[PDB]
Amino acid sequence: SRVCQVTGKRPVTGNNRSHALNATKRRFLPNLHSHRFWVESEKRFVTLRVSAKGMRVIDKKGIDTVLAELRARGEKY
Amino acid sequence: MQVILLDKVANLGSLGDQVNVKAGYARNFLVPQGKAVPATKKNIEFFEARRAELEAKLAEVLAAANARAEKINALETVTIASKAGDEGKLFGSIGTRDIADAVTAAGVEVAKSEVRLPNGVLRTTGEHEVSFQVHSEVFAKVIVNVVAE
Amino acid sequence: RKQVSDGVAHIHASFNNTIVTITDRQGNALGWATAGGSGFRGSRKSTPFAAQVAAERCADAVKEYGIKNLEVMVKGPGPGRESTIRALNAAGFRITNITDVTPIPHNGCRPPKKRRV
Amino acid sequence: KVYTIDEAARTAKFDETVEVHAKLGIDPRRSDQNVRGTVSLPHGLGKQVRVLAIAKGEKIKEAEEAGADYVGGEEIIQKILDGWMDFVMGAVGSKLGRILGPRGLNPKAGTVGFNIGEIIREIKAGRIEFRNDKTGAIHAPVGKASFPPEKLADNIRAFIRALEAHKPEGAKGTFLRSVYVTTTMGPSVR
Amino acid sequence: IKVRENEPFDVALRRFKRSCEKAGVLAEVRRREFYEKPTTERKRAKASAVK
RNA sequence: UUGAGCCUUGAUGUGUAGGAUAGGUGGGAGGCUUUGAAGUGUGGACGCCAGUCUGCAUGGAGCCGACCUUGAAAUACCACCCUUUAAUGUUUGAUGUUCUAACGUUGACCCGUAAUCCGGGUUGCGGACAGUGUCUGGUGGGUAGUUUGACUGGGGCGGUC
RNA sequence: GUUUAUUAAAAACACAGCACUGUGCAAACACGAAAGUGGACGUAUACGGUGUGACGCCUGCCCGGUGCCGGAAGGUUAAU
Ligand SMILES: [Mg+2]
Ligand SMILES: [Mg+2]
Ligand SMILES: [Mg+2]
Ligand SMILES: [Mg+2]
Ligand SMILES: [Mg+2]
Ligand SMILES: [Mg+2]
Ligand SMILES: [Mg+2]
Ligand SMILES: [Mg+2]
Repeated sequence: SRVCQVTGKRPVTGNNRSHALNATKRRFLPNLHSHRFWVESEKRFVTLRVSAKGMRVIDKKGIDTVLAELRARGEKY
Repeated sequence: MQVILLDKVANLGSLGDQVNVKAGYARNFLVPQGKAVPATKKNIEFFEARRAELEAKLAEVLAAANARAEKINALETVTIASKAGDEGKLFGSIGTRDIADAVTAAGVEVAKSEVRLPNGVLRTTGEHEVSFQVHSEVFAKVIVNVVAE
Repeated sequence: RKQVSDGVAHIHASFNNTIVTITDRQGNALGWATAGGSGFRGSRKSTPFAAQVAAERCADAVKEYGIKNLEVMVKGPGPGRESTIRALNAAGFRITNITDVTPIPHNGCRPPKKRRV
Repeated sequence: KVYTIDEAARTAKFDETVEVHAKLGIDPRRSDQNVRGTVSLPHGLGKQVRVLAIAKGEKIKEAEEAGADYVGGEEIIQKILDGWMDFVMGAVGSKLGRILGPRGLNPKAGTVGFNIGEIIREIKAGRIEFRNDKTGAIHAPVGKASFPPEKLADNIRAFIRALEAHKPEGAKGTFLRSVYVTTTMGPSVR
Repeated sequence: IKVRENEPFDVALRRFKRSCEKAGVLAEVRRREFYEKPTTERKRAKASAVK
């Protein structure tokens, strides 16, 4: 399902809001994308369905720390 | 990002600078093929320890691979016991492991392949000269005197 | 821009008009002028004169490469066929060789029909 | 430089041939290009004028002493009216217009001094300094400045001539001060 | 067709073109197809060219 | 590389009385050119082929002024430039050129595996495009929610408020 | 041939035939937030949509409006 493995981001519900202020149930979807990440410490490519923000989370924390987290909450990669 | 480099790296890098690169380039190419790394600050000082050490320290140690020759001109004369044929012309002859082994064997300790006797290298008696090598730019002259005993 | 000296004068001489273009040996267009584009329209431009005045116009335009000698290929019937080269000899040009290149079918395409005037 | 390289006037004869041509804005909406009554300039400059004013058969004995040379007459209004190569300047206000002897036919001369008591009273200086520069075609400014007898001493005209910015219109950016002439050209900013 | 005229002269010298092309096969092909009517033409070209 | 800004370097003007193809005002009674010219002779060239400029050159030494006319007088010289055009840049894209490593592969192959899924790997083909997320202009009876007045010798029409 | 099972069987629907138009295949199109699947284990002599309706003899003029197709220099114009 459209869930970022780094951040938990997922679809949210809201309204489109016309000029005349008509609300209509709508969705916001996270900017998802599956990305191969070279894990040096694992001589392997781990590919993650991540949100763009996710990627930035990975760039800052470093993929080892992030995978460390998935491992910590038994999110299987 | 910022990211600090590893190898030389083309139109931007250096060998250990703190450039700034588009993340698309950092992930996907550079860091994976370890040519650079996240400037995680933790790191940028991992590099400050690496800005004092090898450089400031081991180049006044090549100021010792250099001041070995401050003792190349303060003696400036070894003699070789090599005689003379029919007119003061060496009955012997002295090369590099003769001018490095008859250099080492005193207070003048040189590495045997650090003695340039361009050939003369050698074919007569008396005083000669040689080019003594310890550094790439700083060598030093002496005077050699094949003594006919 | 550039220079060439050795060249060719190309003239398209039809009945309604005659168009002149100077080009190097390798037919690569150096300058041009038309009997119609120098004034005269109608019976006006269908004249050996209008052609003469064109050949002229066309020189001051390709002397833009200090041309010196040029072969001369002549195509079509109608006036200014030859009158347009007389203008050229004088204009100030050596004039090597002269060929007629009016194309001739070995009887193929049916030509237009009428002209019940 | 930051101000104006007045020393950027270093083979004619004299270089008072340098000109106050500071820029101004377009006419977007409504805006004009005007010069007041003889723009003086905190600087005498050293100009002995020939000021042609329309005074009377009275002020020929002190209204000729006020930074000038002569003053036209009342007999010489239309009596000196019979030649083209025969015939700043001004006229005294209140109730006096001159288009019956100053309107016909393409010149520029309107400001002098409106006096009904003194021909050159105690304190009235400012006339014999500089001329007038109004709207020409695309803008205004055109005039003259300093000379080859000053350094940044004619830069009293720098903060007192390019400081002559009058209300802009609505869609412009009227600032760009430059001068020079008779040899080359240049300047700085504004 | 071709005149590669050489040195001393200025005149055209191309009387050649009044020996073949131009108004020859050109005035010819320019217009009405013909078909069987040249036969009527050339049938007068011999009645003439007899004398 | 090329469309728009903006900043310097150089262009140029056939209203009428005339020495003659006067752009508007302004400094302005002399600068200039041997820091090697007028004009003959061509070069690139703008174009209403009416004539202008110049890097170059044969060249070899003075032209000018209110001079009287013209609503406005100097190719005497210079400008801040408008008519409109042209040559480096600055940077912005944008259009374009390749690369491969993100990403697509509903080509081929290997293994998990006796598997037309899926995963990993190899290879080829594409490639920073495509595609998707957020934002945004357009279109949108395909769907949806509704509106579509009252008087009235019934109602509607007409008329009226 | 079909059809209003239960007041209409017909001139209505379908039909072979014809035309227009979309579609280069991961087709267009359609059921699906999606994966996936029909189209098709097909590939322009194929597949979809629309209208006309064996066949014979034919199918004239109009592009102003509305719809569509192409076009782009200018004008107008969104987030930014
Ligand atoms: Mg509805
Ligand atoms: Mg409701
Ligand atoms: Mg009612
Ligand atoms: Mg029934
Ligand atoms: Mg029945
Ligand atoms: Mg079909
Ligand atoms: Mg029907
Ligand atoms: Mg029809």
